[PDB]
Amino acid sequence: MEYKDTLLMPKTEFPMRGNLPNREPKMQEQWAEMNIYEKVQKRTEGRPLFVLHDGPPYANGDIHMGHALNKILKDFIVRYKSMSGFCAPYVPGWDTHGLPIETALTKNKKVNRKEMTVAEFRKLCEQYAWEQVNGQREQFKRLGVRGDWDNPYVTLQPQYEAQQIKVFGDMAKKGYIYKGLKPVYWSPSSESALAEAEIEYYDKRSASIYVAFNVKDGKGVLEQDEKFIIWTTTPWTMPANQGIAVNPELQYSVVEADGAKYVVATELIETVAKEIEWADYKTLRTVKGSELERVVAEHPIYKRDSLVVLGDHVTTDAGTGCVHTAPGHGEDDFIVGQKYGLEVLCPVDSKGHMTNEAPGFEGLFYDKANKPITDKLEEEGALLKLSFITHSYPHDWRTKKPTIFRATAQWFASIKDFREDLLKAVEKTKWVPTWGETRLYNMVRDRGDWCISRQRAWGVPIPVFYAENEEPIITDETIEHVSNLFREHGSNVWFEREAKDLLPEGFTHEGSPNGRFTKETDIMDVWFDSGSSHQAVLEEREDLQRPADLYLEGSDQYRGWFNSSLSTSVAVTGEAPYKGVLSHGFALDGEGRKMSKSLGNVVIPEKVMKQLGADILRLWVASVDYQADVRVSDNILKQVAEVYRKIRNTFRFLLGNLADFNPTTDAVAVEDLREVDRYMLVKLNKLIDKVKKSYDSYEFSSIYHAVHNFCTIDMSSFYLDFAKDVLYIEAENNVERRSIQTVLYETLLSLTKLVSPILSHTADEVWVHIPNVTEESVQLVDMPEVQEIEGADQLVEKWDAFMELRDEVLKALEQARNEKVIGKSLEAKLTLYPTADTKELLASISENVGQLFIVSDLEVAEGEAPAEAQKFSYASIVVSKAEGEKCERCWVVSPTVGEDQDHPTLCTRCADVVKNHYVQQ
Ligand SMILES: CC[C@H](C)[C@H](N)C(=O)NS(=O)(=O)NC[C@H]1O[C@@H](n2cnc3c(N)ncnc32)[C@H](O)[C@@H]1O
Ligand SMILES: CC[C@H](C)[C@H](N)C(=O)NS(=O)(=O)NC[C@H]1O[C@@H](n2cnc3c(N)ncnc32)[C@H](O)[C@@H]1O
Ligand SMILES: [Cl-]
Ligand SMILES: [Cl-]
Ligand SMILES: [Cl-]
Ligand SMILES: [Cl-]
Ligand SMILES: [Li+]
Ligand code: NA
Ligand code: NA
Ligand code: NA
Ligand SMILES: [Zn+2]
Repeated sequence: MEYKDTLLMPKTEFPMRGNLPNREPKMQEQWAEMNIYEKVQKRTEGRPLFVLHDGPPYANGDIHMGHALNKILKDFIVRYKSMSGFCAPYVPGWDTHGLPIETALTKNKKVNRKEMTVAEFRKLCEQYAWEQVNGQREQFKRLGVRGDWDNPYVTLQPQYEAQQIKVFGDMAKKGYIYKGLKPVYWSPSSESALAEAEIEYYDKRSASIYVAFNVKDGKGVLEQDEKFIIWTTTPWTMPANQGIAVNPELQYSVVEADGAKYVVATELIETVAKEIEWADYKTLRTVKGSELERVVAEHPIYKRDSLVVLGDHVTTDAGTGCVHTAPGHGEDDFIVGQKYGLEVLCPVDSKGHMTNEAPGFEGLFYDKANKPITDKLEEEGALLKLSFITHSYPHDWRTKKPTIFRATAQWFASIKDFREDLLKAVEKTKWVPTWGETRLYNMVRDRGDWCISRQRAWGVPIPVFYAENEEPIITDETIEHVSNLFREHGSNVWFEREAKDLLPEGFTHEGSPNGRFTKETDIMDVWFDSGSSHQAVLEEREDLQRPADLYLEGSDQYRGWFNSSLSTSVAVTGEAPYKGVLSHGFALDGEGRKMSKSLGNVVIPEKVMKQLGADILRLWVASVDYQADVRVSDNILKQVAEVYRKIRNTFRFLLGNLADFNPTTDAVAVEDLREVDRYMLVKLNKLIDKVKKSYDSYEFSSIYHAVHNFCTIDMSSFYLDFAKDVLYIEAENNVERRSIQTVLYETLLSLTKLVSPILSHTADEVWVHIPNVTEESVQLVDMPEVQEIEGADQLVEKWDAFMELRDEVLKALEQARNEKVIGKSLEAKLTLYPTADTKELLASISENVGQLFIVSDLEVAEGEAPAEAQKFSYASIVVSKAEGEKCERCWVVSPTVGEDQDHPTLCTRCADVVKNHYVQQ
């Protein structure tokens, strides 16, 4: 009214309190209406392509915080490359087959796969799949992820299944596919084989056994009174024993007497004495391990022949130098068993129950038969000691129940035949973090052959036929026919036709003169479905190319997608399907614990999406070291939300006091700018260069703090703080405020473009309040390009010292605020006693120091009288009262108030501004 003369923040069109949860959905509505993904893709249609191939998440259910972190990090890279001279097509995907879907339906929906036909259960899996891919798609959109959502890929599509058969066929033609009876992981709960990617390790309690094997034929080395000692944590494997293993040359065993003579490795005498609790024991003689070859022993229960074998797998670290060898339940046992032609015995069926191969324990679950086995061992007297240990044990990745080794006929990919090319691909790939290279390298050099056959329904069947010779039929014509047949009708055609209707129209094989063929029923590993994505997506789709330039998935994918995709591509191409890998850790609670509902620490993405919003989560992703494990909690997100509050206030302030400025022609030249403004221009360009470099190096934590530092202290507390009382009081065409707001315009234009990859809900919201809008959204322009500023280094040194000195002056003002006598900064007059260095810097100031320090008046003298006021290390300061008339407009205490007859209550500055008009008003 009479006290105020406007000159406030006009543009409140950007609200202060951020109600993103109710505003962001409307923001996404306009993005979908304009089809912004197609716009940026069309704009960069001729630019070089940077492909970030999306790892297909499972459709097991709704998204968790880990899903969001994956997509948000992908969105950061794609958005930056879209507006940095690259074409960045991003198509989502979904891994649809496998146990993650069957187990979800079986447990949650209480359906029984054995109460319905295979076709019916597969149809139910297909229904639940599309339900989840639709639900996950909308949840990703709410987060604010840009991509080809209307045209994604799923693993159940016939085109994908057709190409996956081609991938399998190409490897088979190379000779990398074979079938054999080998021990592999078995899940009795799922009644199927498994691989390491389908295995989770948990601590499990197992019974430790020290058992004795009697000697029948010592071959002139041992008498019948000696007995071998065996340590085993798997009692159920005893009925399958066919031999005993000992190290031939490196380890020499001895005979120990504790009332009876036992055979044990020499280096384990003390360790075996404390376990069996021997009282008095004496060594008889020493025998080299190789001398014990072909010694015949007896089974403690069945008294069958057990052949002592030589192998390098037996170690001193075990409980005894002799190891029970069961070729049907162990990798190393199978290898040595085949070396000596030992029988392969697997008395355990697919459901984990003992079969007729174990006479005294038939029908028992393997874990439930451990106690009866020990009881029979103790009845025979061969049991020495029984104990219990807890150790990490493999478990099914879906049923969470333990797995066992079973020797069964399975399909394998011969990794050993091209392991060298796999190692070369890892060495030629760029890994971020760096340890990822050694992570996958060692996983390959120590990997065995990959079991790819699964005894389940929901998946892609293995395209192998069998003739009357029972010879597997794999050839390019059969592979081509089934691939085209799958492309038309899908994988369902395999489960609804006999073999002769799935073959070429006139195919005949030598092994079956009658033309009577049969088909395979096992399906492929779900990791093979995802590992064929590069051939079916990067190669088949025209919008993408192979190899992709980056893979971005979690740390668990080194066993999974990173490994399987490399295996299929190097088998076919010989080269890696990716030029680089970016790895992110897992999401944890505030105390570094797994987010499980059991702990009650789950941070639901939808929970944060509605309580806080999307850009808050986007900042949180950029606020953490994703490359390692990340910890999240509601309190942490509130801190991130508070940071967004400071960012939002700075943007509102920048938009507000910039309203009365049109930079179309009111642009102040760089030479005409204030040296104070020129320093901010240098700082802005340094910020642009650092942010763009950080995007290239993928260091988002640097961007998060750099922007936070640039706004909280550098701009809002130092530069905008001065402009809070200078911009609007002066004339609206004054070169001072016009030049300052050219800097504000440059910051607003550049910062809005910089933040666009990380935050877009607020970036486009600010982009609306831009005087010069040549593109509909901020995502349609490129990132700002750094521009050199003349005399930058000299001004950086000068004004960084000036910033330091101002902070000390503010500290002196805050000391006066502690006194609260003046209780004001602008009204206070200053008498300064600077150091020669400080005095030289003040002399170099060509601007008004009074307005910079937001003080009424400043005088400089070498009084050198400290009194009791203050003295900074570079200047002595006195905060004095001016005692003049206070202006009613600028609030500056100035003696000039009253000199103007028309405005006796205004100073000369305010009186001149009020009286004079530039051209109008
Ligand atoms: C199937 C029953 C559960 C696993 C039960 N918690 C249980 O067995 N708990 S335990 O503490 O006995 N676990 C010991 C492990 O060793 C086996 N075991 C237990 N008692 C004996 C025994 N007397 N002789 C041989 N093996 C035995 C169990 O199968 C379990 O894996
Ligand atoms: C590339 C994806 C694989 C082929 C597989 N479908 C898969 O892992 N599917 S998933 O849906 O379970 N996971 C997809 C991505 O999410 C990561 N992830 C899973 N759980 C978490 C977690 N708790 N914290 C952080 N990231 C996590 C996976 O590593 C993968 O990148
Ligand atoms: Cl089941
Ligand atoms: Cl063992
Ligand atoms: Cl048929
Ligand atoms: Cl058939
Ligand atoms: Li707070
Ligand atoms: Na049913
Ligand atoms: Na079969
Ligand atoms: Na089957
Ligand atoms: Zn005034």
